[PDB]
Amino acid sequence: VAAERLEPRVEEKDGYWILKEQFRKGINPQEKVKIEKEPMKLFMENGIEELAKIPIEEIDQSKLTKDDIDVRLKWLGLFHRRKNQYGRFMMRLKLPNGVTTSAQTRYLASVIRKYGKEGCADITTRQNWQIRGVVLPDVPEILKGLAEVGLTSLQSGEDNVRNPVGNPLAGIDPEEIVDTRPYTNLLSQFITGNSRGNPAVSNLPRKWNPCVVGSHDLYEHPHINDLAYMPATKDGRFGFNLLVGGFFSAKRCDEAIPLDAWVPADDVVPVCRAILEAFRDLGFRGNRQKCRMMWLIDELGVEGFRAEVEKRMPQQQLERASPEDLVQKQWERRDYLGVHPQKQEGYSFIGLHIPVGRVQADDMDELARLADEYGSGEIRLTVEQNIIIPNIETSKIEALLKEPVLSTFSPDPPILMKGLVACTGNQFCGQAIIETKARSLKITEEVQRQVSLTKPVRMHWTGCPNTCAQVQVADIGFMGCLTRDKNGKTVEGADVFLGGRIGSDSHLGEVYKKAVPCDDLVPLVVDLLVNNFGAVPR
Ligand code: SRM
Ligand code: SF4
Ligand SMILES: [Cl-]
Ligand SMILES: [Cl-]
Ligand SMILES: [K+]
Repeated sequence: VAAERLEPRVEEKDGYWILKEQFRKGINPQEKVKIEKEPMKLFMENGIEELAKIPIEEIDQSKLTKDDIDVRLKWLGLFHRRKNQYGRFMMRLKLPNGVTTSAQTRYLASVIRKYGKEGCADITTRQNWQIRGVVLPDVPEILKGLAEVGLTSLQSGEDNVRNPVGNPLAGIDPEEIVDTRPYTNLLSQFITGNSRGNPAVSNLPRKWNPCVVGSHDLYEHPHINDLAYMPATKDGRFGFNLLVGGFFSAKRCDEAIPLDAWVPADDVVPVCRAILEAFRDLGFRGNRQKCRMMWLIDELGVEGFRAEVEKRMPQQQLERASPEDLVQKQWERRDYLGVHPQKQEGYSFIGLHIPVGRVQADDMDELARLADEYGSGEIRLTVEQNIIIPNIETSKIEALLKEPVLSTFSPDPPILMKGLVACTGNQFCGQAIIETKARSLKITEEVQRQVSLTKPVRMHWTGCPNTCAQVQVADIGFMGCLTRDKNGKTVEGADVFLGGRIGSDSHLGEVYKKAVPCDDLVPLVVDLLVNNFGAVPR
């Protein structure tokens, strides 16, 4: 790699970071959008106030404003559902470590309630909230309301650092390695500039996913993050070994690889900054399918990339990885659904199943009520799109288990439901090839009617090759496609994946059978479970 390849391609200009003139040749259409107008201006210079006043039909008549709503608004966490819910916006938060409060939950509920049939909310595969139904004129007020309850929606989509994932049992688990909340909080604050916006990290070549590990279970999926902090002692000091470049895409899925770097715990933010600066400064900005950070690491080599991180550290020092980390390879992933004792004597947490992560306003209020009456007003989200309510005096559990809402959001659903994960799909998502959420529930119900099992088989449904529901990590994965029935009629189908493993012995699954009509999946899955996962016909 030439010395010329290492010239930073972006520069700071009037508080924002923009591509230098000599590096603008051959860039993708989105890079052109960012040059035409800095997206962060919609928030940091309050451009949203005037934009929100223009009728959507008028907005669509000019490239600048259409790009504002379809692209730049993702820097404010707003996602125009152009194809499938025209004129309405999904809104996505920053929610480090998946931690929410009852007050925040009620606020989100009140927003979606306004929108009636156009409104609902979802827990995401990054343990985050999305709300739906938002109309542009309401955005300024919603931004204020979020701030009032201690939430931000900043930099949650497009070419930004995504939600910092942590241990859902952080601070409450007798078996945790390190409480991940301080670190994920620091990361979120750094990324969003304490909810004011951070332009230093908002002009990346592509999305970028971070996680901090604190569990032997590896609930945080470090193997599929752009940056994963693996807890490790080095020379008697506590810190993190660093894995880099994990990602999924339609074209390519890759697990994270060692940077061969360890940082002390206090350097979590400095090294995040250094890595992001290296990616921002040096990443390819052509074909969007070749813009994820792993492509830069392949181009420079891991050592070449490492040197670029090193030069961006304070005092330009970056220690080599510690030979061992603190994560025990001998470990069975623990079920968190149901009632479990906390490390705080006399307290329990309860994991509740949220069917396919979907909730209505009334449901959110009920969950917020439970958290107040039984817990400490805290609700935690998980990457399987479930919830945990921590800090419940164990003496209250008997009463809790009799609560009517627990028949819907159960602490002990059937085993296949415990492991079921599904993306948005075509109810709202314009990229979706099939409907996912309703279908996956229906199929899973029918399958479980036919077989019993003891192995916690994990089934993931994703609506298109973007694989937001991570089918490559599943025991059985379903990727949306269109296919043909016996008569040659177009029907929704799934490509079926097998081989995904999570935890320390991770592995990426692959397509096993293409183009199965969704209507034919039940018998296929029943047989797979009996033949490969020890299931027994009922
Ligand atoms: C909501 C969520 C799935 C879910 O039901 O939980 C989701 C939903 C969408 N993803 Fe995703 N992704 C979600 C996690 C994922 C993950 C999983 C993860 O982070 O562990 C991946 C695969 C891992 C990865 O990125 O490396 C993922 C891979 C993508 C991709 C393909 C990325 C690529 O490099 O090609 C796209 C398309 C893109 O960005 O170009 C995408 C784009 C989209 C969009 C924004 C597409 C669009 O605007 O319509 C989806 C919004 C649909 C909607 O209305 O909800 N989504 N997306 C997840 C929100 C996470 C969050 O809170 O931030
Ligand atoms: S996997 Fe495809 S269909 Fe599902 S939310 Fe992601 S982009 Fe939409
Ligand atoms: Cl996006
Ligand atoms: Cl769309
Ligand atoms: K769920």
